[PDB]
Amino acid sequence: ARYTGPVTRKSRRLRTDLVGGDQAFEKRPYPPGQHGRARIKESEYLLQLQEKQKARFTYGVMEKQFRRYYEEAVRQPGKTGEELLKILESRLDNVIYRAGLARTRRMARQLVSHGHFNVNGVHVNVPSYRVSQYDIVDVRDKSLNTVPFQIARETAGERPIPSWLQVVGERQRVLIHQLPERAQIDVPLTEQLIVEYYSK
Amino acid sequence: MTDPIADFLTRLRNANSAYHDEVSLPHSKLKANIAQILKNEGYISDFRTEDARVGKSLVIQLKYGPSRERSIAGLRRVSKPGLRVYAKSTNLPRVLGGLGVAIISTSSGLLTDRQAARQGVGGEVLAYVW
Amino acid sequence: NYLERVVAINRVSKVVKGGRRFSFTALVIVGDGNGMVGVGYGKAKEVPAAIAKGVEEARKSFFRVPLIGGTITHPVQGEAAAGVVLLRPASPGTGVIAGGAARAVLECAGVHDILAKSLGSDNAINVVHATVAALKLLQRPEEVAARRGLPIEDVAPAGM
Amino acid sequence: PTIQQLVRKGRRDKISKVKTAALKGSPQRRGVCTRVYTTTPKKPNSALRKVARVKLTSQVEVTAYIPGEGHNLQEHSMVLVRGGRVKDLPGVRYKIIRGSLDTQGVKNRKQARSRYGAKKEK
Amino acid sequence: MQKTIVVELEDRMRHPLYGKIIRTTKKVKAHDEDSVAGIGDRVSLMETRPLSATKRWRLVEILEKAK
RNA sequence: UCGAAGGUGGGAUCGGCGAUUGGGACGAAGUCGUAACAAGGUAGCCGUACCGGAAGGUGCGGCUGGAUC
RNA sequence: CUGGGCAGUAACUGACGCUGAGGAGCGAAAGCGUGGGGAGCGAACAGGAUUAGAUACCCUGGUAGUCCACGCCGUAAACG
RNA sequence: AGAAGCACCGGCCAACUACGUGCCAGCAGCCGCGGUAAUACGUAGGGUGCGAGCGUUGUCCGGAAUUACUGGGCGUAAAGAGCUCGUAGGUGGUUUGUCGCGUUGUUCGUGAAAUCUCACGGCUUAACUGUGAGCGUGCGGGCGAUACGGGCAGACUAGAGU
RNA sequence: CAGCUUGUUGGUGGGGUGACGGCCUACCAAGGCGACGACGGGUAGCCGGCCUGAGAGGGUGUCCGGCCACACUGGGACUGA
Ligand SMILES: [Mg+2]
Ligand SMILES: [Mg+2]
Ligand SMILES: [Mg+2]
Ligand SMILES: [Mg+2]
Ligand SMILES: [Mg+2]
Ligand SMILES: [Mg+2]
Ligand SMILES: [Mg+2]
Ligand SMILES: [Mg+2]
Ligand SMILES: [Mg+2]
Ligand SMILES: [Mg+2]
Ligand SMILES: [Mg+2]
Ligand SMILES: [Mg+2]
Ligand SMILES: [Mg+2]
Ligand SMILES: [Mg+2]
Ligand SMILES: [Mg+2]
Ligand SMILES: [Mg+2]
Ligand SMILES: [Mg+2]
Ligand SMILES: [Mg+2]
Ligand SMILES: [Mg+2]
Ligand SMILES: [Mg+2]
Ligand SMILES: [Mg+2]
Ligand SMILES: [Mg+2]
Ligand SMILES: [Mg+2]
Ligand SMILES: [Mg+2]
Ligand SMILES: [Mg+2]
Ligand SMILES: [Mg+2]
Ligand SMILES: [Mg+2]
Ligand SMILES: [Mg+2]
Ligand SMILES: [Mg+2]
Ligand SMILES: [Mg+2]
Ligand SMILES: [Mg+2]
Ligand SMILES: [Mg+2]
Ligand SMILES: [Mg+2]
Ligand SMILES: [Mg+2]
Ligand SMILES: [Mg+2]
Ligand SMILES: [Mg+2]
Ligand SMILES: [Mg+2]
Ligand SMILES: [Mg+2]
Ligand SMILES: [Mg+2]
Ligand SMILES: [Mg+2]
Ligand SMILES: [Mg+2]
Ligand SMILES: [Mg+2]
Ligand SMILES: [Mg+2]
Ligand SMILES: [Mg+2]
Ligand SMILES: [Mg+2]
Ligand SMILES: [Mg+2]
Ligand SMILES: [Mg+2]
Ligand SMILES: [Mg+2]
Ligand SMILES: [Mg+2]
Ligand SMILES: [Mg+2]
Ligand SMILES: [Mg+2]
Ligand SMILES: [Mg+2]
Repeated sequence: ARYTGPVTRKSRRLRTDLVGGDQAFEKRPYPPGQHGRARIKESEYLLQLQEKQKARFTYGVMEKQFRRYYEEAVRQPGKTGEELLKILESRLDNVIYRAGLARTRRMARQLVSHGHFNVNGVHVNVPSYRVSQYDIVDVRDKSLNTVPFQIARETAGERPIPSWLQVVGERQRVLIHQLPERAQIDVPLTEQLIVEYYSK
Repeated sequence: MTDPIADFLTRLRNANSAYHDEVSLPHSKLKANIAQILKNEGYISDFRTEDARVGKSLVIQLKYGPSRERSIAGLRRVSKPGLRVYAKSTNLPRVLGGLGVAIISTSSGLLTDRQAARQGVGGEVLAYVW
Repeated sequence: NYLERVVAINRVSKVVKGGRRFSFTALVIVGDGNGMVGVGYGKAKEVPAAIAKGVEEARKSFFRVPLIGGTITHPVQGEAAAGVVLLRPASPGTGVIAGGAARAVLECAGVHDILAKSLGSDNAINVVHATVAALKLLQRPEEVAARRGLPIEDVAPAGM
Repeated sequence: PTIQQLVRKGRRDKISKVKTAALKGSPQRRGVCTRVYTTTPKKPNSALRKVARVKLTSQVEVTAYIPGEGHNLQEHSMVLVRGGRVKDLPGVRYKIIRGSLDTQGVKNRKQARSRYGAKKEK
Repeated sequence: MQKTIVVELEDRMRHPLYGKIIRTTKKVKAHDEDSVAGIGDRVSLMETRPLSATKRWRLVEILEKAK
């Protein structure tokens, strides 16, 4: 399923904005509910749950998919949180967001779900697809010169580009040199609390 | 009087706890070999065998650090006569995650964990000296 | 610039002539979050004075902990009057796994990879005492090398 | 202790007492629900808990508990019974499902809307 | 046994759980074409076809005769 | 000859009900006593015997998990 | 008449040692069977006294028992 | 434009206000709330978590180191037979030689496939599936060792006995 | 559940089997099994596997795969490799 709900309410509940974009702030403090302006005792489980929910609502990941990602990360050798973050980043919506072909993660998911991207010249419609090394991503030839793409074609130069991805000009092609490093690009959230959450 | 290896370990542990600077016990070849291993590992100082009224007695001198500090952290017999402990090369026991030494009785003689792993032959883990 | 967490808070009662007398004891664990940890029992009429006394006692009783790169060197098994908690080194990827008191003490000390379990009593004070005792029997490879000789009979693949 | 003695006489896990004796293997058992009445719980509750004598298809007679605000129960009735503890009554260890073959869902139910029986709206 | 002998055999097998080494004694029936064997009389046995209803061993040789 | 099934007989074992009857657990705000916790008003327990509405009492032997000079 | 222990010499054998499932023996007092004995004490029982009651504590008595012989019983806070 | 609901909000454990009620209606896994200001009852709003699923029931594992080899205790919390002897059994002083049964190493055969894991390949992805290697804790056979236990043959006096 | 067995244990000579064999038969011996639990009672398809557990372990044998046992109940023969 999908959230399809107020992102700002979730941001106020989590006490940390994680979407930005045009609607970054609500010009007000964060009482998410009727009693949201009252102070609450910070329990140990609360911090870990809030961190996990922040990550899940930042990357648009359902609970079961996040569970699978975490279990794959911990089962993989080396670290666990870094592998989990790398798996989360390897999603098509995140890759499009980092390459600046969409306004936010929700826009990237909308476009990839509606099927406006051919990775190796092949139609896909799943944001759950994971990129790999030496993998190309290309835009549908028919879908070019459309409004949702031409609106960002000229104003996609504001957000930075990560050190693992690269973008192409007038004809955009997205290529994956190697796996990302979220620990050094765009880590607003500590995974060492999620790894402790998931071991309870 | 069963398990003279255990008796030797218990005597050494008691003397180390009581800050004794000298121990005495009847001598055996196994105890002499264990003393050699301990001296090589550096947990003890020199040892010698002296002829008592009956048989021979093996003598171990202990070592202490700068303050009244004991080089020997503790002792623990492993292969009790009630249940023998045998270990192979692929699964040799680890003491203190490598900071401890376990005596291994293999066909090459009495050997430490790392040396026995180097030559790939296992046996009976006498004790942990760590 | 210290990190503090309270472990247990409870109210005691002592019978007096006219009625009831109450007091508050609150154990507080204080540290800088890298290698320093402090334990303070504390006791006063009011909770603020109690936790202040606990913080002061922790500052007084600060003690050194041996680290090898975010985790302990070798597994340890401490024992308090009644608490029984064992600590084991873990992979750097793994976080901190412990109960309330043990996790609080470890995070105030500054350990990032540790496997802890309680096997004795479940009293918070005794669990804290067992954990800090295990931290005390924790030794350094350089110290054991000074004790024996030839600082080569040790494994530190992480190094640094 | 004494590995030889352990070899001679090994360890044994604690004895176990089953909790679904009346159902004897069924999460829900279809009963008869005869003689619906009301009793009083333990001393520091002072209530009037609605109970019934329901005999299952497994042919056992137990006293069950009726949750919700009122009931349409009567003499022998086509009911379903599930397990549950009441913590106030002496020996009531089963609960009748509300919204079953015969009994109706509890009317005016808006919160939790599944227990005691409640359709959303229609 | 009128051309048969009964021989006690023992073996040691490690306990599956406790790990102690224990000794268990068995009993087999061995064929003796010429019945010359007394109490004790250590014998090495090699196992054959089903010579009888309960005989699956035959006499090989006599070693370490009874004291 | 053997041989399924069946009949006859004395037994073996496992359950259900049973007039009547013994002890147990829980209930309420009942009746009769105060045996224990203070030297609890005759110190308390342990084994046995006897007695009495009941708790209990007495004798024999032992312990302090009580005290005394 | 008989058991055990300790000390000394090392005189002698030469691991013949430790524990011990079951099993066996011993095992306070009270009690049981058979015969004897019975001073004193003393359950049960009786009378007196206290008390609302007193099937008790106190007093006066008093049976088995406590004792011996041979058996039985195998139980104690048989506890360091 | 044709498409979302579900459970909980006192501690365990993330989620509070008001209305009606006043040991009654009632809820509940424990302990505890309701007998006139209920974050615990029914309701309204608000919040939390999940999602075409969410809660209850049924059973198993874990927490439980409360059957403890790993990984428990037995003076007073549950736990040393009333004591002794002794059958089987378990266990055993120093030293020499032999065997190599236990022990351990190598090699060979076997330990089916799928399924468990690493690494890849294909269904737009995943589930699903194919391949290479681990797994298959073991067993049988040959070839190396006697450091310890053990079998045999001896020796000593310290144990023990006289 | 503390004593179980008499073709039962063994041997001999025949018979029988594709094949060894009390598998069957005639004769001889008194033997064979049991506290490491026979005999008796309750329960149950076994395994590769599945679940939980850090692990050891605890639970389980359903998809699928290997085998075994059965075809209304009980018993029997024949054809045929
Ligand atoms: Mg889904
Ligand atoms: Mg505990
Ligand atoms: Mg144990
Ligand atoms: Mg023959
Ligand atoms: Mg009746
Ligand atoms: Mg009284
Ligand atoms: Mg009295
Ligand atoms: Mg009185
Ligand atoms: Mg009194
Ligand atoms: Mg009387
Ligand atoms: Mg008495
Ligand atoms: Mg007396
Ligand atoms: Mg001599
Ligand atoms: Mg003895
Ligand atoms: Mg005995
Ligand atoms: Mg007497
Ligand atoms: Mg008499
Ligand atoms: Mg007489
Ligand atoms: Mg009278
Ligand atoms: Mg009198
Ligand atoms: Mg008199
Ligand atoms: Mg009489
Ligand atoms: Mg007697
Ligand atoms: Mg005595
Ligand atoms: Mg909470
Ligand atoms: Mg109200
Ligand atoms: Mg509510
Ligand atoms: Mg459980
Ligand atoms: Mg367990
Ligand atoms: Mg315990
Ligand atoms: Mg007591
Ligand atoms: Mg006790
Ligand atoms: Mg005793
Ligand atoms: Mg006793
Ligand atoms: Mg007794
Ligand atoms: Mg013996
Ligand atoms: Mg012996
Ligand atoms: Mg020896
Ligand atoms: Mg022996
Ligand atoms: Mg693929
Ligand atoms: Mg395989
Ligand atoms: Mg081999
Ligand atoms: Mg002597
Ligand atoms: Mg015959
Ligand atoms: Mg014949
Ligand atoms: Mg069956
Ligand atoms: Mg565990
Ligand atoms: Mg059939
Ligand atoms: Mg049919
Ligand atoms: Mg049939
Ligand atoms: Mg044919
Ligand atoms: Mg034919």
